[PDB]
Amino acid sequence: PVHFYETSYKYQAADSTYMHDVAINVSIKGNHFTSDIIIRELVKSENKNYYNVIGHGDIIQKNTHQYYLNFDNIDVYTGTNKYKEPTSISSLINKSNNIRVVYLSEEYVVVEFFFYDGQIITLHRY
Amino acid sequence: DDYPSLSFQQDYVYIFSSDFQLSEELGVALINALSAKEIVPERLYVMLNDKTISFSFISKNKKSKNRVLSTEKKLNYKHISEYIVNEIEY
Repeated sequence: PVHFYETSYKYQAADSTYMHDVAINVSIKGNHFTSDIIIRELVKSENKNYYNVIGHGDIIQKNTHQYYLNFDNIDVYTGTNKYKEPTSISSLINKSNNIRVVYLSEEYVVVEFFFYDGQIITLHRY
Repeated sequence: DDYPSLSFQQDYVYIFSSDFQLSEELGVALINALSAKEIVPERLYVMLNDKTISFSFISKNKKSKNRVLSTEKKLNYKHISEYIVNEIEY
C-alpha cells in the first residue's frame, strides 16, 4: 500500500534576507521511499536560484515512532548559470537519517526530521 | 534519537526544546497573542535548537503552515513569539 506525503515550508536566515521556499513530496510503497524536493532561493525577494532534489532508498522503522532513511540515490538539478543547504548530499548518502514521529493521523503526520540538523514539520497524507 | 523531547502542552501548543524555561515563556505568549487576535489553531508544533527555530501551524482547515529560522545569537520568548505569531497571521 502506497502512502503519499506532501508539504511546503519557508526557511529564513535571521541575519540576512536569504530564504528558501521548499516544497516536499514523498512516496512510500512499503519499505522503500521516493522523495521529491523543490527549493527556490530568494535574495531580496527575487527568485535567485532553484534546486530539484530527488531521493530514493529504504525507510526503516526502528520503534513505533522512530524511523530512519537509507538513500541509494540522490539527484540534484540546478540552474546552469553560477547560500544555505538544508542538508549536505554527502551526509545523506553515508549516514542513516533519523525521523521521529510525534503525531499520526489519517489526514496528516507530524515529524521531527534531519533538515538543518533539526526541524519539525507537518505533512499532508493522500 | 536526539530530537528535543516535548516541553510544553497547552490547548493547541506543543513545544519541543531542551530549554524548559524558554518553552514555558514561549507557550503562554503564544496562547495570549493568538487569543488576543482571536486565532484558534487546530494545533501548533514548535521546535527549538541551538541555531534553528521551526514550527508547524495546523489550521482549523487542517492545512498547515511551516517555517524555519536560523539565527546567529539566541533569541528570547518575545522575539520568537512575535515571529511565530507574525507568520501565522501573515
